[PDB]
Amino acid sequence: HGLLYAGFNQDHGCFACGMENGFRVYNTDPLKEKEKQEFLEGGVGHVEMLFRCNYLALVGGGKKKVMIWDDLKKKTVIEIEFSTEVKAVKLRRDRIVVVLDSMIKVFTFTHNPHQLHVFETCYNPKGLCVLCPNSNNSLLAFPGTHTGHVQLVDLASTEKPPVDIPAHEGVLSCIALNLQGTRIATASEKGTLIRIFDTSSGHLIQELRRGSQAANIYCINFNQDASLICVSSDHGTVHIFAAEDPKSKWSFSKFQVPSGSPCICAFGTEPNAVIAICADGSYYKFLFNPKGECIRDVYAQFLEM
Amino acid sequence: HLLDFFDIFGRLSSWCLKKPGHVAEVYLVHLHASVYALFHRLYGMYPCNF
Amino acid sequence: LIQQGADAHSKELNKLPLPSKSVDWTHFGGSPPSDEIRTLRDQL
Repeated sequence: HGLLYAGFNQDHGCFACGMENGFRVYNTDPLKEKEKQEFLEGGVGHVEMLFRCNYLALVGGGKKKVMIWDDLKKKTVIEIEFSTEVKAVKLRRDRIVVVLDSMIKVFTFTHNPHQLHVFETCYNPKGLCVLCPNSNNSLLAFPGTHTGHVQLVDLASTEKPPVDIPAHEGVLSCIALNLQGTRIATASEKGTLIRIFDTSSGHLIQELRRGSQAANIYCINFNQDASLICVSSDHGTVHIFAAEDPKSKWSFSKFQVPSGSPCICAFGTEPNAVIAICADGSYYKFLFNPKGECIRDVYAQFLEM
Repeated sequence: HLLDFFDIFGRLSSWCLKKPGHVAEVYLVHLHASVYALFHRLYGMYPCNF
Repeated sequence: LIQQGADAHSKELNKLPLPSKSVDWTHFGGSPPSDEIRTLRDQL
């Protein structure tokens, strides 16, 4: 019912939703609607936040124009348009990053933006890209031209050569970055193995296995101390893994959302909480014990709030 | 210390343009104002030398 | 033809790269990124 897109912000504390009539913004935990704005530009198919601030990046129904919206002024402040379709947008205090199906372009956050860099990628219809918003780390990471490789660039020291991480041997399905910008997670289209690398050296920090049968991977996210990750896959299934204990290869906890719809995942306010936002409009909250067993469960429809 | 003053002026005036990688633009407005004050100071005190 | 007045304009919140001009984290609440707090404390 109108839901075209959903996605977490940089601290996972909020998520934004693209609607056929506009966009919505919600607090992740506890769930609370923060804003709902009508914007009849064909419906919004991608919303990017910048933490909790007044600037949001919106992609219109034609998918060929990026619009920066100031929610305090209640108007679009910047428009960038493209001949090809925009697949994703990422934001930071001093840079606007736009992802296309074959390349990525970096612009200034000025009234009239100026294109600073362009970077080539493999065919990327999923819009895979991660950008660190921290002041001391302007890292950008994207899938390279080599199928299964991830390329990393520092947007501050752009003259430094890139890091080419040979993550997988097949097409990449998902990429995720930790809250400090030091560690990057990767997954292939087979969806059997998941790999964590150091962004500043390129080395394989941990490898994890989620199953034997092939399954498409929708979302991956770390917790604040980067000690745990959560991963989402078929029929709304989510797996929770330990990242810093190499004695563990499998997930210590697993759950499925009540409707079985696919979902994105992140960790909540409590250190033992995981939050799932589902494509049917469902909100789900999962609390676990150290053995991975559920101790509390909460479910709601966030579009009806 | 004339040439030290001059070289500091030159270095920091180049910094007003070349935008170091970890520096938000606010600081560079302050720095450009400071280097402008240094320009006035130096050119007033040492006109021919400067 | 503006050299020190530019500093006044910036502190009058008139012109800069847009988040660096007037970003405001009140829109979705919580606590600000401490990097922004540092940026203002340094500017102060």
